[PDB]
Amino acid sequence: GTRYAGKVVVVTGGGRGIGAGIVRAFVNSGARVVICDKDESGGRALEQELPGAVFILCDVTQEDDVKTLVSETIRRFGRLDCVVNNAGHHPPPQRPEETSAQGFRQLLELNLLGTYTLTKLALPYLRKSQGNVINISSLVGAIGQAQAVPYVATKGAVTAMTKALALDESPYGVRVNCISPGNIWTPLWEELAALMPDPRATIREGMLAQPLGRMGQPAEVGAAAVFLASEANFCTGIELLVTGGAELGYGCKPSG
Amino acid sequence: GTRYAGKVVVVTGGGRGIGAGIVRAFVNSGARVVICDKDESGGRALEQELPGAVFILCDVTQEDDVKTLVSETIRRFGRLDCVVNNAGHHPPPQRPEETSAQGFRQLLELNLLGTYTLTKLALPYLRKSQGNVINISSLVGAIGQAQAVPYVATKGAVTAMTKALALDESPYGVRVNCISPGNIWTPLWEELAALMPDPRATIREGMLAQPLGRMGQPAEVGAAAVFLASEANFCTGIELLVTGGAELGYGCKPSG
Amino acid sequence: GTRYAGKVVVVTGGGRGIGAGIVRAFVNSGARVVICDKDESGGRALEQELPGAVFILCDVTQEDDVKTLVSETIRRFGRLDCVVNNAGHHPPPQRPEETSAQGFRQLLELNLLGTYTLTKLALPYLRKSQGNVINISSLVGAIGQAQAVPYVATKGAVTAMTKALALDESPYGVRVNCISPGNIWTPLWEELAALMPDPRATIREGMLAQPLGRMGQPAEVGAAAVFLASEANFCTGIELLVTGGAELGYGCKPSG
Amino acid sequence: GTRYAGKVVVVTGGGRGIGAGIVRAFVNSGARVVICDKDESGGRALEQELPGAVFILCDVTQEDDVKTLVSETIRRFGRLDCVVNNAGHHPPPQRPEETSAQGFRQLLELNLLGTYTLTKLALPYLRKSQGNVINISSLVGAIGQAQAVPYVATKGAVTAMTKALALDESPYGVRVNCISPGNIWTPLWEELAALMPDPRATIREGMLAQPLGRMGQPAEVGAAAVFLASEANFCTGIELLVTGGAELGYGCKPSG
Ligand SMILES: NC(=O)c1ccc[n+]([C@@H]2O[C@H](COP(=O)([O-])OP(=O)(O)OC[C@H]3O[C@@H](n4cnc5c(N)ncnc54)[C@H](O)[C@@H]3O)[C@@H](O)[C@H]2O)c1
Ligand SMILES: NC(=O)c1ccc[n+]([C@@H]2O[C@H](COP(=O)([O-])OP(=O)(O)OC[C@H]3O[C@@H](n4cnc5c(N)ncnc54)[C@H](O)[C@@H]3O)[C@@H](O)[C@H]2O)c1
Ligand SMILES: NC(=O)c1ccc[n+]([C@@H]2O[C@H](COP(=O)([O-])OP(=O)(O)OC[C@H]3O[C@@H](n4cnc5c(N)ncnc54)[C@H](O)[C@@H]3O)[C@@H](O)[C@H]2O)c1
Ligand SMILES: NC(=O)c1ccc[n+]([C@@H]2O[C@H](COP(=O)([O-])OP(=O)(O)OC[C@H]3O[C@@H](n4cnc5c(N)ncnc54)[C@H](O)[C@@H]3O)[C@@H](O)[C@H]2O)c1
Ligand SMILES: Cc1cc(-c2cccc(C(=O)c3ccc(F)c(O)c3)n2)ccc1O
Ligand SMILES: Cc1cc(-c2cccc(C(=O)c3ccc(F)c(O)c3)n2)ccc1O
Ligand SMILES: Cc1cc(-c2cccc(C(=O)c3ccc(F)c(O)c3)n2)ccc1O
Ligand SMILES: Cc1cc(-c2cccc(C(=O)c3ccc(F)c(O)c3)n2)ccc1O
Ligand code: NA
Ligand code: NA
Ligand code: NA
Ligand code: NA
Repeated sequence: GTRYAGKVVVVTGGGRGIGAGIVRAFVNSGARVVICDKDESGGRALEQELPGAVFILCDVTQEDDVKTLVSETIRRFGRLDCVVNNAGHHPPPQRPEETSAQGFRQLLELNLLGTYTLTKLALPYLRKSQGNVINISSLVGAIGQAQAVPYVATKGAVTAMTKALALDESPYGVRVNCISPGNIWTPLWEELAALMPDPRATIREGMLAQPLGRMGQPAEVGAAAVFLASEANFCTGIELLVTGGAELGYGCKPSG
Repeated sequence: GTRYAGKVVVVTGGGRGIGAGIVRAFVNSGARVVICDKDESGGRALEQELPGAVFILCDVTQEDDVKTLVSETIRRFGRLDCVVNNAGHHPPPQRPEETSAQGFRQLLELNLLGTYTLTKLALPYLRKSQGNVINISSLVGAIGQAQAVPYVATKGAVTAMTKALALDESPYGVRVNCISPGNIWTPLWEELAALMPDPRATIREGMLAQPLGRMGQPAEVGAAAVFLASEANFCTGIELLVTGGAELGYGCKPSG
Repeated sequence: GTRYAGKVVVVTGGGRGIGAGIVRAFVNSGARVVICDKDESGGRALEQELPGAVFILCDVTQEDDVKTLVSETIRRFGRLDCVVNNAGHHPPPQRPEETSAQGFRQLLELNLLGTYTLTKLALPYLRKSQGNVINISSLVGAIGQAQAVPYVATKGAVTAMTKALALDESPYGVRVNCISPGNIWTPLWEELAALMPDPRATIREGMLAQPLGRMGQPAEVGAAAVFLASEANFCTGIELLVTGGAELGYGCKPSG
Repeated sequence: GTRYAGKVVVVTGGGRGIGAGIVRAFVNSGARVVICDKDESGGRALEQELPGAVFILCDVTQEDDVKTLVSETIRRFGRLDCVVNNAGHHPPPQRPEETSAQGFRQLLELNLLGTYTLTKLALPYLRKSQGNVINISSLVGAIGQAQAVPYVATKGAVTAMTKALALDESPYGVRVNCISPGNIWTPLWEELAALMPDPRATIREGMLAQPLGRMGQPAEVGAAAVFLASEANFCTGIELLVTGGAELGYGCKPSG
């Protein structure tokens, strides 16, 4: 591919799921990709699979891991053009009274501060390349979700942070955007469904939450990411919905 | 009541449903209310019922009716403080290929231009009173609805128009806001449900579209309207959602 | 290009400005493009310029023009995959009291019903191709604009209509999305600025309304359109903002 | 007043600014109000001033303070109907590279987790009263702000959390809403302006960010809060904008 040839991209949580779909999309567009992940299994195999992708073990909640991620990226490839903050986690459904402040803080540490930390360490290099930041948020940050108060809050923060940072970095020509996926079929979706009383039914309800009648694919998030990086030069601070239309119209969720 | 004492309010489509609930709320707040409606039956009885409400027959799609509505309001009460553009219609569910351009134009004539015309004729008097405009839009203008392309489009236009007019009239201290109700139990809802194969089931689905598990009441829209008129002095161009939370979260509406 | 090879695209108002930028983007992606415009000058030259683009004279407010546009497209190219409803107009700045209902109706005829009519005539063919609709709306439909009540209202309607139609056509795999550009430097922008007391200053204010410090280009809208057509297969009913961040943060627009 | 007579309201950060305006509004509506604040000076004087208001020293970042706030409220007044999470802080303008993860965590501790903690401890009592939660967020959570990445992120989280909790508590008839104020003239605004090179100019720019040409007042936020508590019985999960129209239209913030 030539759409993003000669560019260098870091993707966190790139070892599986949406992150791996994003990794593949950027490789297909001609970019060199650093795969960052806290687990080795998926990311290491993906490095072997994809010419132009390399794997760096890095836990985004550990600032020294992230500092080394950036320095190794520059040392090995000489520039940095795009950072995709995809690493994140959705806890199992929890009622509000079943949540804790410390569990909330830990989820904020991954979903929000890890995104914050990599972005901050990368920005000096992005400014030199007039690169861009892509945060992976969630539709539920905008519309809410049941039994997920901490998760929804972290994603509301990421989407808002994307806009604030877009304002700050616009004078330097660094664009900052986010993608808000809806139901994307990933290993995380599969794992969460398996915890449920009826996994197959939970999966069917998840497919039917979209007017398109299916869940999305990691490759479709990946294509949205490559668009924001390579072709959306007048887009900054936007929230790109990749949701199959889940937010549209009425659904199941006289005046007394 | 004293919240809006000494003020004069015009409510279109005030003879039944949401409009009548709005009429009652303003009367309860101490205002004098002109009830405008194209049908006499509901509005005339409401005038007899409510001290401080009077009924003026007026079809908002007829500019001469609307001109007389405003002039009679000033002649009889000496001022005009608030205009509530509530008159509107929801056609029966229609597939896109079952719609027509001329049916679309007629619906725009009622839901949009009738609101436009009364607002324009009222604004010279609202400027003198530092009054305000309240348009009744719909949640489906913001999130869409199935089998209602013309209706949804008219309400998208009303909500947008509310913001444009708010900008234009802010130098004169005239506020312009809208209410976007979701499912409100009114004679219109009842009539539309009766057209359906299973009316009782359509009504149950309508109640369940809200997390609160019920439809809203005209009185609840009325309270929102009295708030915008009497107490929201720093609110202009807002869309006040009165929807029971229908827009929140996933509902019924693997990656292949 | 190969991103949209073998596909057939109709672009209305394709003779200049954003429409011509969209035409060029689809030609660059390998598509055959029918340029529709009410004026011959730009579109005819563009047909001569671009192999794979042809010009069909068509006023989208004339249903017989639009019927012939679709039938000629099928007759000459054998399929139809994407319709881009770009034709539209922004009147000069007008205060609300300077507007008329009939001027409002005429603007609705172009900006809204022309989009409605082509979409309706095209949908049987889009369903056969699992094609898609792209409406060009405006950021001011979502946030309002001063001295543009009719224009803002037409664009609020287009954005809302996009969501309603997305719901209706999702069972058939036809996606329906819109692009909301902000300030894009086009012949229309230039013409409107020339009417102003100080054109150069109006143009400078227009550049500064964006955090990126410039207006957008038609080519950038074109790239967004090609993305929605060719790569956003899980996107339907979305509003893709192409605005340079104009909607972000505070600007120029103690408590007494 | 009688609008909220016999009800018991807790307002955090109630000692000055928006919180004190909210306290006064609920007292004026007939409610008994517990003023919570980490500083004694404002809240203690307000207790002496207002019959029906009492002051409880409580730092919302200290879970034992908050536990005692709730238990003392029940012990002294026998019920709890409304919690207004107003306590929060806006740091001085900081460039992204001038922020720290630990400063971010501390701001999240106040603006987000303090709101989370009081809400969680209050909900068993709100469920018994079918009471409601009102979170004070900010417009900049939705539209972003320059030099305020941590602040904007905390408010994006609060707004999103409001919707998630609304979903969770709707089965119990507990409504959860938020107010997003724009520029409100408070001691915090005054203090931040005084740090600036030109305070008077910063204040003038702040007034002009609104189409209404002024900042808002705490009393106007207070009226919005009393509406959500006492009269918005079909509103849950909404974001009530109290911004003077700052989010509307273009402002200061050719295609190259
Ligand atoms: N799957 C969906 O439906 C969905 C929807 C909306 C948003 N999202 C978001 O998309 C992102 C990816 O989700 P997914 O479904 O692909 O998840 P996933 O669990 O399948 O994969 C996430 C990857 O990130 C890695 N990761 C987790 N914590 C990490 C850390 N501390 N440091 C580095 N890597 C770490 C994991 O090891 C894994 O490889 C998340 O931010 C999630 O919130 C997912
Ligand atoms: N009912 C809902 O669930 C719902 C939801 C969202 C928005 N709305 C909007 O609320 C408004 C009122 O709806 P409703 O359900 O109360 O409807 P309704 O049919 O019960 O009452 C509407 C009233 O307006 C009058 N009216 C209609 N056309 C008129 C005209 N040309 N001139 C003057 N009066 C006219 C009718 O005679 C009637 O009295 C409409 O704008 C509607 O789109 C309704
Ligand atoms: N320029 C901007 O800043 C801007 C911003 C947001 C949205 N938009 C929208 O983008 C679209 C294009 O705007 P532009 O600035 O390129 O305008 P433009 O005036 O430069 O070009 C519009 C083209 O459409 C054609 N057209 C007009 N009426 C037509 C009709 N009845 N039938 C067929 N063709 C017709 C014109 O002849 C012209 O070739 C419009 O819908 C406009 O509202 C523009
Ligand atoms: N002023 C504005 O323009 C503005 C705009 C939007 C949102 N807001 C929000 O409104 C709220 C109030 O802002 P304000 O301008 O009135 O601020 P303020 O500084 O004038 O008053 C805030 C009050 O909260 C108290 N407080 C702070 N930390 C506390 C803690 N840990 N525990 C208990 N009380 C604590 C302070 O002592 C003070 O009395 C905040 O959440 C703020 O983010 C303000
Ligand atoms: C019944 C319920 C289900 C989930 C759930 C189940 C599987 C996967 C996910 C998930 O990872 C997800 C799904 C949609 C999103 F927009 C998103 O950001 C993440 N969630 C969560 C909460 C629930 O109350
Ligand atoms: C199955 C279906 C139902 C309706 C329907 C049925 C009864 C009443 C209404 C209605 O008057 C309404 C309902 C909600 C709104 F936000 C609104 O502005 C109006 N609508 C419409 C379309 C449908 O595809
Ligand atoms: C001072 C003022 C200016 C304009 C104006 C001037 C030049 C071009 C345009 C325009 O065509 C446009 C600009 C932005 C949009 F989002 C859009 O859909 C169209 N508008 C309009 C109104 C005004 O009160
Ligand atoms: C030049 C600049 C100014 C501020 C600033 C100055 C005074 C007060 C505030 C404030 O407390 C505030 C203002 C608006 C809000 F919507 C809000 O939630 C809080 N802010 C902040 C950042 C800046 O880059
Ligand atoms: Na490799
Ligand atoms: Na009477
Ligand atoms: Na050609
Ligand atoms: Na007292």
